[PDB]
Amino acid sequence: PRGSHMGPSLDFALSLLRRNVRQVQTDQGHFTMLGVRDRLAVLPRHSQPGKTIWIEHKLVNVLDAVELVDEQGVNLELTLITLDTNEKFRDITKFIPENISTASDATLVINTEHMPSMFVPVGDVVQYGFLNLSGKPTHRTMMYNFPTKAGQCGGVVTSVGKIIGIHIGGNGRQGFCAGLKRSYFAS
Repeated sequence: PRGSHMGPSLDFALSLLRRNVRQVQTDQGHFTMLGVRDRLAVLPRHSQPGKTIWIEHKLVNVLDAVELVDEQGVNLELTLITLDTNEKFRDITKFIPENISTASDATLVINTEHMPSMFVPVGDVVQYGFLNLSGKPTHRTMMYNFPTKAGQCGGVVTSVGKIIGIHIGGNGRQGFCAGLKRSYFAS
């Protein structure tokens, strides 16, 4: 979908890439990191950041690490890091939806040393989970068509101006991401 209707979405993604999406490496391997605001960034949990991670080849100290849980105490599989540099990240929290959102023409932004500035269109992003009695989804990962093979863990799922989730895995036919909501970063 290189077509005109994709204009604004692609723009937002290109922008987000530049200002906020960074290449990273931990003892665990190469990951795609998203900076949220100030010294805040998110990684996939299974990247298990140490006291020091590599950011675009500059080595940086990690002052605070905190795995995240939704309001129900479930594990979201996202680690939220606090970095030791003067540089501040453009705050993009304003593009994270009020509450977890599906999408119709989403694209996945991947940015690791081994796979730089890669945009992958993933089409429909869906919610796949259970229903707490009466309704409303508890236990929730988003998922989309993604026939590849584990990695690149870290991706950013974007639609039209919305930061929608963080890619945290796949199964060779589908990919799953931790749905994001503004609340998770209120501090």
